[PDB]
Amino acid sequence: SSNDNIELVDFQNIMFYGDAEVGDNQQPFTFILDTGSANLWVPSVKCTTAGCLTKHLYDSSKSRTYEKDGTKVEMNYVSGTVSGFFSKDLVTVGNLSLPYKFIEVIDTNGFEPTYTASTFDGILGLGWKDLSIGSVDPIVVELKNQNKIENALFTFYLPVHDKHTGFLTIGGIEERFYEGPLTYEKLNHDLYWQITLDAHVGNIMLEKANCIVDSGTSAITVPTDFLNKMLQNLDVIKVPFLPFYVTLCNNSKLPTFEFTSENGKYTLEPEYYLQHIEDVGPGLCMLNIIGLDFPVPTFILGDPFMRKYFTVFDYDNHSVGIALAKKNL
Amino acid sequence: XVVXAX
Repeated sequence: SSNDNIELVDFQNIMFYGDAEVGDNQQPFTFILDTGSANLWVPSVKCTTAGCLTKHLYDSSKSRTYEKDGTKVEMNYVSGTVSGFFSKDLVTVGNLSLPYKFIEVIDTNGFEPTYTASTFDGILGLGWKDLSIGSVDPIVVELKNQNKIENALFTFYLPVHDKHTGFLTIGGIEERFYEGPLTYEKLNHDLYWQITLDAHVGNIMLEKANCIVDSGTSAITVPTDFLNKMLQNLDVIKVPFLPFYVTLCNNSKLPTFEFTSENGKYTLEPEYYLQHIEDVGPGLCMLNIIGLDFPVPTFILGDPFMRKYFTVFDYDNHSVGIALAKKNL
Repeated sequence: XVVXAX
């Protein structure tokens, strides 16, 4: 009520979208609010790629507050690549606006089949300045530097399909969203919202592991070796050459992920990382986990984690707040 | 799946 609140909706009960506009005239767009990137892009009227056929497009000519740039840009993600150029206009998030530098995408061929298979228009990064391309100060930071918000921090309360809507709260924390106390973990770097925690699954542990809280990732990312040791005696079936892991949803051997610090302990049991795949077979589930190796052993805590845990992203205090999310609002 | 920057 006192801070900016953007309503969130789930997408195929895994990911979630939020809306925001560009230009002095509204011009709405559906975004993937990605704490794992630091750039903002939107499909341009100038787009020529097939993937833009179903999307809302941005038209600078119809915006008085438009400021041209033109410097070609290539935004790279783990899942794909999108091309275009830089531009600047009024970005309206929730109910606050600000002149912001963003990317006008015109080529989305490197982001298929994801882009055409999804209903979002663009991506709105919520990471750190250094993660951006073209030295762009985060939206929440800029907003704070302009006395538009009390604190430079945003909150995420993911939505549950047929249960409740979600919220991206900017500026302040609201107890309506979480239960119990909040616990903060300091960032180990000002790039992604990356913190350090011990990763313990079974008798397998990886201490001082790099954990990235990323709303832009649909799954739980685990280092390859860690995953393999993890699925050893379990009764999971990895379809040959595919990151497709199937099990009986009631499989009594399924472990609980346990991330710890001297401040708190965060767990993620089966019900949070399993996806029903009943259409495939009765009583069947898939792990929604992915083996992914980075320079430094990293765990990506995506939507599955954020779905169980209300999260606070503090730019001013360079830390992440974690608390148990409310079952219902 | 989707894994969001380089």
